[PDB]
Amino acid sequence: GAAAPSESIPSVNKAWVYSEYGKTSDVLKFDPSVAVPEIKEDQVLIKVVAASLNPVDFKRALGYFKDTDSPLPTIPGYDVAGVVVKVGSQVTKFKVGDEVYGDLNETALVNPTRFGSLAEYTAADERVLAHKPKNLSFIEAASLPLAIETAHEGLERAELSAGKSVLVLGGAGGVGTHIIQLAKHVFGASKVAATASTKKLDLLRTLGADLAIDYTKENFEDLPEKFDVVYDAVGETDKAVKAVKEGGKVVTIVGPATPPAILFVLTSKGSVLEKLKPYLESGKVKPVLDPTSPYPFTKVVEAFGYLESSRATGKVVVYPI
Ligand SMILES: NC(=O)C1=CN([C@@H]2O[C@H](COP(=O)(O)OP(=O)(O)OC[C@H]3O[C@@H](n4cnc5c(N)ncnc54)[C@H](OP(=O)(O)O)[C@@H]3O)[C@@H](O)[C@H]2O)C=CC1
Ligand SMILES: CC1=C(O)C(=O)[C@@H](C)O1
Repeated sequence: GAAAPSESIPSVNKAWVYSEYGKTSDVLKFDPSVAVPEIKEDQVLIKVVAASLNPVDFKRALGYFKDTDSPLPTIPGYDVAGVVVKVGSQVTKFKVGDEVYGDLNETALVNPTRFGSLAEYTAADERVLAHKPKNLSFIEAASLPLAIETAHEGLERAELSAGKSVLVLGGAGGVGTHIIQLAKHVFGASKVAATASTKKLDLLRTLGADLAIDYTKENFEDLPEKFDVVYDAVGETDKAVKAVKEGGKVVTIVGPATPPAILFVLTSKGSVLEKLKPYLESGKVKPVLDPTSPYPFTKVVEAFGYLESSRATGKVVVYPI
């Protein structure tokens, strides 16, 4: 991992950019010559191979977090997988040539970077990155960080531990697919129940749900069964609180949270990915890609349009970048 030659790293590159808040179909444009970010001393520069989309990307571009956002214009994309090309002077965990992945923004809603992952190169804090598992493709790795870390953090906040039951609202999306897998295979849940629509129930069962509930045919909150943990990934805490055992815990990632449910926003940490590495290498926890993935870098508007439909099954990934 000797430094790259300095003239080998470009100062401009191709990226997707918006200059004003709005719908992605209106405001997201391709720019052939956007500055490559300069790295801070605790950052690395990554040659991007693949990036995932997350709902936060479009919600941020609508302006919903403007009061604590970074200045426009913005190059979107939180999730990245790629190869290190430059390391800052305080970096110790990575060298040039390492294959890495992570969610760029430590605090999703507070000062996310101006220079996201929908670009040929991006700058990332050492602390948000992990080494890419050798058995995962760059597409598979890029799909993981924001979603898997949100799933993990929510289950820790709900104090899930061996033998307990959990109900997942929204089992078939980017986050929910990892809630199911982590609950069963990492947290040792005795019973995992999850909601989705009719055609998605077999997927939930394949990922580790013992009980797949069709929300289009029945109301989970009216079941007599109550759970030690309820993890809402849809935004229906009013109902979620009716499905929890006395003394159990309800967490949500879509507010506002009706007490006793709590809302949190994840903290992005490479250490969480490193903790999960053995499950990813063994295949006990798998990436889940939407069948439309990958989208070429020319088709980022379309990729957002599909994510914005609320129907994605697992992750929407952009490759090759
Ligand atoms: N607070 C935080 O830290 C975070 C918050 N979020 C938020 O969490 C939410 C989920 O994110 P993510 O998983 O990436 O989103 P996705 O867009 O990937 O979720 C799509 C899935 O949602 C399912 N879904 C939609 N409505 C329902 C419903 N009523 N019941 C059950 N399933 C439903 C769909 O299944 P079907 O077609 O069967 O309806 C589809 O498979 C988003 O609002 C996002 O902004 C995400 C990450 C972190
Ligand atoms: C990551 C993230 C989202 O997707 C949200 O909507 C806010 C609550 O934070």
